[PDB]
Amino acid sequence: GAQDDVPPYFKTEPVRTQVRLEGSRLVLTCMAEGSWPLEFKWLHNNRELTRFSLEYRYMITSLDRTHAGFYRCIVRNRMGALLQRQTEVQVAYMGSFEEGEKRQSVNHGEAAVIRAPRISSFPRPQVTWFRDGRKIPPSSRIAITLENTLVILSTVAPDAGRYYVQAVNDKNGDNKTSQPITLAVENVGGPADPIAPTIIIPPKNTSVVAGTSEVTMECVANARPLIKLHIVWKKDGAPLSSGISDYNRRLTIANPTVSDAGYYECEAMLRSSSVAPVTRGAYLSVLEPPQFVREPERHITAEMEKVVDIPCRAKGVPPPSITWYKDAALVEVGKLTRFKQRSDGGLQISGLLPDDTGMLQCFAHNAAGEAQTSTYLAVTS
Ligand SMILES: *[C@@H]1O[C@H](CO[C@@H]2O[C@@H](C)[C@@H](O)[C@@H](O)[C@@H]2O)[C@@H](O[C@@H]2O[C@H](CO)[C@@H](O)[C@H](O)[C@H]2NC(C)=O)[C@H](O)[C@H]1NC(C)=O
Ligand SMILES: *[C@@H]1O[C@H](CO)[C@@H](O)[C@H](O)[C@H]1NC(C)=O
Repeated sequence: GAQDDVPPYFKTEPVRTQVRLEGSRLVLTCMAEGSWPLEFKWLHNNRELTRFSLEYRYMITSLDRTHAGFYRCIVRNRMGALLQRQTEVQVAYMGSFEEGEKRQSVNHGEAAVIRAPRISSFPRPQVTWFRDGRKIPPSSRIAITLENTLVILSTVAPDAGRYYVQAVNDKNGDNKTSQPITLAVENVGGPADPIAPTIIIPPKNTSVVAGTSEVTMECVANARPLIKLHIVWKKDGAPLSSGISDYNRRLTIANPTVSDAGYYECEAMLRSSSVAPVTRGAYLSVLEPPQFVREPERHITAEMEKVVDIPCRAKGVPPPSITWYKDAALVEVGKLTRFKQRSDGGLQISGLLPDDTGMLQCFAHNAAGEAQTSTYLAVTS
């Protein structure tokens, strides 16, 4: 036949996540190819936003937090339709510190744990601790946790005054200062007797998606005298001699994969001492986004009234769920329908009608991501 019948496809897929500034102009794109004319239609959180249009771009003139969320387009032409992989638009912003001043106490020789003041913001801001206008960096006796929690180890009388933070939003440059947390050190000035080692900030069960550059476990401990305090990290019972930083309070695993998943434990102990060591540990879980193992031929031809199977096999951690679309419409695979979904993921269509012709598209989804693959089904006479 004289006319072109190249079905729609995506030249490129959109980013999974993108942070954009409040009030900026946002231009989402459907980078689709296929025989002309191609029409485009947009979804926001799976609710229709626009009607089919020749325009492949969706433009938001000024972006606010209401317009955040998931976007995906549907593209069609004479052949059929495809559903795009969605992108999450995240609107950067920052408010102001609203909690107000706080008062906190700690006993001599114990550690003061001061959570950082909460501020509404995206992304999470860069937090710096201050006291008396001077920055408070990590040291032998001062820890700062992955959550910007200040931990003052083996507190003494001078460790008392007003502590506050500075928050900087690296996307919009905003710079705000919190209300102080006032710290009191009590029962000051006894004999500086030794205090047995305790773990104040224990390892957290941690998840990370493969492809992430780094994952960190954290363990903050207290003892008196601090100079004798020693932190040892263990994987599978054997001490780790690499990847440790930040006064032994951190363990870094570079480019983690499932091989690095398992139980990591932290042991706090005192050198030249008879005191018992204390151990706390957690599980590192590594997720893998869906990857196709088998994708269908881009074209499948089957005879009318016959049966056809369309393969779709994907791997992932956790094992991904599989969803079928016919021209961007969810396929209903309930009984009393000609459509059955295989255990290996494949879609089986029986009693083929000529209307079954068109794009069949398969999504593999899990918490770590989504992948899509498709084929043109032609039902011949
Ligand atoms: C941290 O999580 C574990 C369980 O996590 C799962 O099991 C691991 C073996 C590993 O497969 C991880 O990737 C999993 O996500 C919690 O362990 C449970 O602890 C309770 C008692 O507290 C016990 O009765 C259950 O049997 C445990 N469950 C399992 C599956 O082992 C552990 O408590 C978590 N630690 C936290 C939240 O601090
Ligand atoms: C935030 O503002 C204060 C006051 O102008 C300034 O001293 C500080 O350096 C700023 N922080 C950053 C990260 O720019």
